[PDB]
Amino acid sequence: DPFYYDYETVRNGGLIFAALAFIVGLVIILSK
Amino acid sequence: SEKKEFLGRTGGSWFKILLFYVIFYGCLAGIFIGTIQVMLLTISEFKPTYQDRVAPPGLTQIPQIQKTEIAFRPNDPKSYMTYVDNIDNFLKKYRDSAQKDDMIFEDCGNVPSELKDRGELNNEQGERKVCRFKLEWLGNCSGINDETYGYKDGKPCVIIKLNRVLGFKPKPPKNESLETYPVMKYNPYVLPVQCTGKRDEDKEKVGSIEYFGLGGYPGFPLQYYPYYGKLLQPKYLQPLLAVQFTNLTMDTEIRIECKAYGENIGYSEKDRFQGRFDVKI
Amino acid sequence: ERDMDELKKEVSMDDHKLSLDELHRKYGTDLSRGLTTARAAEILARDGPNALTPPPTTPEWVKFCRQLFGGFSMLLWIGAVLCFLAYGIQAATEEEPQNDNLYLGVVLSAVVIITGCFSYYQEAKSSKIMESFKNMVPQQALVIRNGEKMSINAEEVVVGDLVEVKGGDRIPADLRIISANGCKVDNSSLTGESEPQTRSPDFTNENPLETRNIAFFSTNCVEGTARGIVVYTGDRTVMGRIATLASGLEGGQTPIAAEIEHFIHIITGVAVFLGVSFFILSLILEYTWLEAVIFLIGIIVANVPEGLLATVTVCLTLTAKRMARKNCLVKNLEAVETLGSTSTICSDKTGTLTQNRMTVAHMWFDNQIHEADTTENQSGVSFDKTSATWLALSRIAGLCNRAVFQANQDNLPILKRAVAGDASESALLKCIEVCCGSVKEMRERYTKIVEIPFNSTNKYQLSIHKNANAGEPRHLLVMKGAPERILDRCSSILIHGKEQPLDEELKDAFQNAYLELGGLGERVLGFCHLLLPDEQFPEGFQFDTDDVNFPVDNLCFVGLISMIDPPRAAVPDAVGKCRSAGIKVIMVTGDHPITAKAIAKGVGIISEGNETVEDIAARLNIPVSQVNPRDARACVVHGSDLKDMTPEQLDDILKYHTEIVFARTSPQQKLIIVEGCQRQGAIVAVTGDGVNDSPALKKADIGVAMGIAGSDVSKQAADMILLDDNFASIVTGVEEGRLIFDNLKKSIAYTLTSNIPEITPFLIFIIANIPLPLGTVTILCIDLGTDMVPAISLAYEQAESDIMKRQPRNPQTDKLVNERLISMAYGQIGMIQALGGFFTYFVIMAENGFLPNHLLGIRVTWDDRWINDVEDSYGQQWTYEQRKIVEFTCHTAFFVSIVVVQWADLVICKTRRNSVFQQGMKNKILIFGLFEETALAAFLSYCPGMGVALRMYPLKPTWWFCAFPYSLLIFVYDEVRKLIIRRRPGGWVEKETYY
Ligand SMILES: C[C@@H]1O[C@@H](O[C@H]2C[C@@H](O)[C@]3(CO)[C@H]4[C@H](O)C[C@]5(C)[C@@H](C6=CC(=O)OC6)CC[C@]5(O)[C@@H]4CC[C@]3(O)C2)[C@H](O)[C@H](O)[C@H]1O
Ligand SMILES: CC(C)CCC[C@@H](C)[C@H]1CC[C@H]2[C@@H]3CC=C4C[C@@H](O)CC[C@]4(C)[C@H]3CC[C@]12C
Ligand SMILES: CC(C)CCC[C@@H](C)[C@H]1CC[C@H]2[C@@H]3CC=C4C[C@@H](O)CC[C@]4(C)[C@H]3CC[C@]12C
Ligand SMILES: [Mg+2]
Ligand SMILES: [Mg+2]
Ligand SMILES: [Mg+2]
Repeated sequence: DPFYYDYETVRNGGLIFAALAFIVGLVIILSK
Repeated sequence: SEKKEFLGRTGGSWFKILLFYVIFYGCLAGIFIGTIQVMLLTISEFKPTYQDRVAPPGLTQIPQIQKTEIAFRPNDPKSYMTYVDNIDNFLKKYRDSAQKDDMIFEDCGNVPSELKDRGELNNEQGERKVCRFKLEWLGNCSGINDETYGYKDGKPCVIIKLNRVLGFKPKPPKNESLETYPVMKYNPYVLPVQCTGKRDEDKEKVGSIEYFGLGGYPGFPLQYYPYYGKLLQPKYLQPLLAVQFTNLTMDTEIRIECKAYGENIGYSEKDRFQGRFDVKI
Repeated sequence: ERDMDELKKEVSMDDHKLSLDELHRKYGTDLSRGLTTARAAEILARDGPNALTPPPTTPEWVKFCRQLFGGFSMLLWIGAVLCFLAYGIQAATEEEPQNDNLYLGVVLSAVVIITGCFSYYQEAKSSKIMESFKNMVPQQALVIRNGEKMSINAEEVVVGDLVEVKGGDRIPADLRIISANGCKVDNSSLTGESEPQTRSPDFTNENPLETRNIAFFSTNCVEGTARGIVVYTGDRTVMGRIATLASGLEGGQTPIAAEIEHFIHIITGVAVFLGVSFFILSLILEYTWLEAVIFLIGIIVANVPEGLLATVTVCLTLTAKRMARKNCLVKNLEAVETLGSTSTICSDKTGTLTQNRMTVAHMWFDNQIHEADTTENQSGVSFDKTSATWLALSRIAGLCNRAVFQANQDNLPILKRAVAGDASESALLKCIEVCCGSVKEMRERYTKIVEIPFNSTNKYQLSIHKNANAGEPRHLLVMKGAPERILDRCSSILIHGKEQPLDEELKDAFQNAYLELGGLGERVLGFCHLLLPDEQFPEGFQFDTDDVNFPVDNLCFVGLISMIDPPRAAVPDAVGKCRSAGIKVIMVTGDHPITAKAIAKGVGIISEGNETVEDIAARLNIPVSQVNPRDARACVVHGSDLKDMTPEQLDDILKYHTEIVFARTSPQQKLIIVEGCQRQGAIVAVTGDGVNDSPALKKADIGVAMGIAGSDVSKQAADMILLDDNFASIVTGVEEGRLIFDNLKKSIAYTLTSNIPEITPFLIFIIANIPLPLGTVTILCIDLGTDMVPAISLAYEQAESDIMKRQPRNPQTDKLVNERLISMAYGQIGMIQALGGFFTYFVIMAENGFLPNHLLGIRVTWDDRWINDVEDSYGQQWTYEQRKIVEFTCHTAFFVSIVVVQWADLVICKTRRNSVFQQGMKNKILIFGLFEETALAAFLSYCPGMGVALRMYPLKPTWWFCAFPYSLLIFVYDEVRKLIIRRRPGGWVEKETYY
């Protein structure tokens, strides 16, 4: 059915990205 | 404000500035219209891109109220004029004289029948025909001339209608159905509806229920589905189901919930009109 | 009290000139026996103890309220009150704002409260670290009562009782000196006089400040001993009046806060313009006065930049953190920037510009002048010590002194180590200790027999010792004293180890040498010795100070020793950098003119090649009144003339002279000079040490005191303090203050760019009657939600060019937030941002079945809760919560899109002029700003239960890329704008846009 959209995969992708970019930015702030 | 030579504040170069903003905002406007135009180029003429939002179709009433409540005097004409006129303008589209054309209209079963599939989503075949719906299918509520005619005047009556969703093919509950309450046996070919005073808890319930369906059948015929859209099927007549309350307590307000049952049907606790129905009377 | 502070701004007067007869006839005292114990105990309880009334400012922690108001927190306050009022009006029916407007007002309130909390915590932290620095050691006065000397607590000293002071002792109260022996008091802090002034019973100068018969409170006595009757006690003393005056002046509004006020007036201006024009417009169509008022409030409040308080306060706090890292501490949070706007610096000389330590500079050997090493670390050049004349001179200077290295100085450097003795004696002692070796065994080598301390008259100091050499057991005599008098008492001259008579050629060579070193600003002391005819004065002859045993004339004059207090190491460079910044440097001092001008030339306040009126008159051999003052670029104003000066004269002096030095100036006159500088309409920074700078440092647009070598009063009256006593920090200050300004603009601009795409959704919502594109929650998740970190990171931007090259900003002309800036943020960039947002909006709705042209006029039925059949363009029927969910999904993507355009806006705001390819992405906090921002937005959208909580729903992938071309457009547009601005600095794009 066209009436089923997968919101959970999209969601997972969003959150995973969030973690990645956040920790990457943390890597950027700390220059050693 | 003004001195030589400036208009408040500095008015010498105003031509340059205002010209700049005309050209500027002009470019911005043109750009926006462009993006919006390509966006509109990506949208289909037949089917919408995302149908997932309306997926649990809702149940609606003919006299849509301020808030879910029919409260009127059985005596005063001016009391129910609102409701009455609403039902009049609602069923004005369903008259036997309203559908003359055998060209754009189709006379379908006097009895609930199997779903009607016409071609595909595309324009390959021409504009699709639409099944006829006689007002006689609802007895004692707005049937032709004789009676009611006060539209619930002696005792309350309201027609329930299913929301329209493109390509939706309603799936009635199985014949194995779990406690669906008194219902008839024609279940394969129709989407059923049943009404009670309060849903899962103790009730104030006082009522007597009379249903008028297609062929005297409490539910929507599948033969009117799927709906092919405003473009392919303009002047499309969706099924209607009349429900009359004969015995009620007059001067006390009670609530009524009507639920439609099926596999294609679902309900939201947050959206009280989604999959189900609520009216105070 | 106005009359009080009118009497405190006037210079003092006294009874100081009297016969001791009339002195104790007036005071009712005995000169020798002081007063009776009962009388002292009577006067002590009559008025008050001897001490200053503790500073009148002791604000209770209720002073918290001060940080909760200001000028901006007021704007947020009325914003909140308008919010709550709007909710009150919205109680007219059943209403949603329970999740909208009440939350908005409460949020505004929370922002003000928290901001005030933070700023107050910073200022209070500064207060604490300032409290820790207070070390007050009780110093008991030595009084004399009923003929007996009793040392009692200083606070128990009364008026008109005999007090004795000794070497090192601090003066208890204001005294009239009845008697003195070799007494040099240190007035450096109070009157600004560098060298210790002799104190005598005799009346010298009419002005009680420069006269010798008065000793002053808080002054330490350098050397000798003295006796005096107390004229003044407690708050009635001189520095007490100075302190009560300094405590009773006003700070004045900081330029930064004023700019904030102007800015607020602008923002509220467009707020009420939009609000009113749109109120009228809304009434023109349909909506009743209720709805109309609601719209008015909605708009005016929407125009309020909620997070800008937080961001600005944080910014100021950050720069303040760096200032603290450099050990430059600012009492006030907004006084950090002021330096950058300063077009004139009035600095005091001794204690500020100088190390305030008397040191040997030049010496005189064989009719030749040789410069010693005057640096603190001894990094300069040493003279030639092989000469025997140097040996003799060094022995003379070392052998006659009262100077003694105190007990605990061993490891310390010979310069910075402490010495008990006079100024001159200290400098001499240190110099001889470093250059010629140890003065311990060398001073005890020769045994002192009978010495004459420096006399009240003629001030000649002589001593005579035995001989430590092998060949000649003659009696050695040594004397030091003023060059002229010792010239009178001398005949023979010593050259290269062999004597001679005096010939007028080399005698006048000596004279002109003395006038050269004296004119150089240094104080010169003549040194002589005479070996004695041991035949006439045998080895057993005991001679006393009663009569003349030794031939006081026909001595052997050796050479001259001159001395001065050097500037601090970082001072000349600092002054140079200040003059390079376009800042006018004016020395203001109460010192003597001869030393003042010299120091001024040393530090670069008066440059090489510039001549004062007196210099021109000196070179051309014409009367001083002849030459044209217009031809004189530099000027030294005697304090004597300043008292007779009118405002026009001071204005002319300050206008027509580039290099200005005010000498012999009283504290009130310093205040008058500062005020005179402010009359020109120019921002003023003042730097000082002692209490004489207390009225100036207070009145100045910004005061700067010295942590260690500065007094307490001027430390209280200062808006800024230097803990390490590094003058160079001032430069850093005017650097820092000049940078933080630019960044601020950027910061502000950024948030103000957000308001256009924030406000317009609710605008056209009313106009085109479309479903609401942008909710309240989203907007809060933008102003306070996301843009915060980038806006803060915009403070870590560096200089786009050399900031110390450009002239100081003009307060009238150059503005923080000005028409150009609004023309940019609201006018251009923000509009593109809005277009991007509405684009995304239409994308989402059109993809879900609702076409844009259909969306017009729908909201009436759309916001209706009870219409559950709502036809899209396709003919489908939508219930309430379904289409509302869609709308809420439109909110989130609108929010994300705002973030997306705020990317480009952030990058382009990073630089006002330079292209981004130049200034570079080198700011890291900015990068993390971006990453954190995006991650936060994505989190908000995709976090579970956020559709229940904030009603933010996950976005389909494609949604994200709808705002991209608009952001790119923003970047390209501002980049080519910042191209053309660079290429054409006429300029139209420069005049209209550049902010
Ligand atoms: C069609 C119209 O809209 C409905 O309410 C409207 C008025 C009012 O209620 C509000 C909520 O109070 C307004 C409020 O005024 C001002 C805001 C807080 C303001 C902001 C300031 C800021 O900083 O950020 C944003 C801009 C819009 C705003 O965000 C909300 C948006 C939701 C809305 O609800 C819309 C009712 O149905 C009304 O009856 C009907 O006339
Ligand atoms: C960081 C700067 C330079 C911008 C460049 C990165 C952009 C193009 C990236 C970073 C954030 C990304 C998103 C993270 C969230 C996901 C959810 C997923 O279900 C669809 C794709 C989507 C929506 C991503 C699309 C690409 C995105 C918009
Ligand atoms: C010249 C470059 C930089 C861009 C040119 C502008 C046009 C042609 C581009 C820019 C942004 C683009 C859109 C971004 C969003 C998508 C959403 C998707 O559901 C349909 C197509 C659509 C709508 C794109 C079509 C083309 C578009 C409108
Ligand atoms: Mg101040
Ligand atoms: Mg000083
Ligand atoms: Mg805002």
